[PDB]
Amino acid sequence: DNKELKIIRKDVAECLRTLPKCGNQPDDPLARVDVWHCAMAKRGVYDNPDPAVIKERSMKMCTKIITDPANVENCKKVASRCVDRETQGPKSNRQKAVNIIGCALRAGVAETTVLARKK
Amino acid sequence: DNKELKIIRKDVAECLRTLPKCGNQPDDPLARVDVWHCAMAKRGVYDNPDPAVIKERSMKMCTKIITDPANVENCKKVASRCVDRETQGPKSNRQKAVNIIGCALRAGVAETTVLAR
Ligand SMILES: CCCCCCC
Ligand SMILES: CCCCCCC
Repeated sequence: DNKELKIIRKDVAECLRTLPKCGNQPDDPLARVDVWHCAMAKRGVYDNPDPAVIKERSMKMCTKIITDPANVENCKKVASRCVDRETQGPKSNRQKAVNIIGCALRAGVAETTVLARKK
Repeated sequence: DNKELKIIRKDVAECLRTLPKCGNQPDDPLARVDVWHCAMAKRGVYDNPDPAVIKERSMKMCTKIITDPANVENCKKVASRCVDRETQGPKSNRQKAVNIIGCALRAGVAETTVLAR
């Protein structure tokens, strides 16, 4: 929705600012795992560590930051897959969240978002 | 090929080791821009900053780390687009290289590689 994209953009900009500058990072914030995770964290996607809930909320987010229905479904399919894989094991909840984001970024979901197709 | 892939895997592992541990990074090295850039740098892809040369070498790399012909072509199309866009402007050559990698990662190319899978 046009209300939530305004909000997410403001959150990306703020994450860009507060996140530590570290070596070898792309200038494009939407190419950065730490920015996406930071942004999604603020939208509450990871406020509850239950994998089923993270999955619900991620799929909801796909609808939203993407308009094309085909790409919306691809995002949902990928969110499900990434949550299933990356919430297994003994890593911390915060690191699992970061890994989920990395999995989605690697899969190409970021490219299909309105944030990327309106820079 | 299998020989090139053996070499790249060894380069990824070594980049994983030598690269600074920075906050909020995925455990998956193939999800990391700094690892990919580090790996591709070692294969000489950015050994000459001429955009035309970076493009030729990137497209060549697509054929080595991807087997599906359809995905090979997509990688090539994306490499071309990223080099064209991210080598413009006054940023340093090294940073332009990193930005190229970030552009390809964002586009999904990493997912289609044999290393990933
Ligand atoms: C999969 C739900 C949003 C992911 C953000 C793309 C990096
Ligand atoms: C410059 C080489 C393109 C392949 C990078 C994959 C992320």
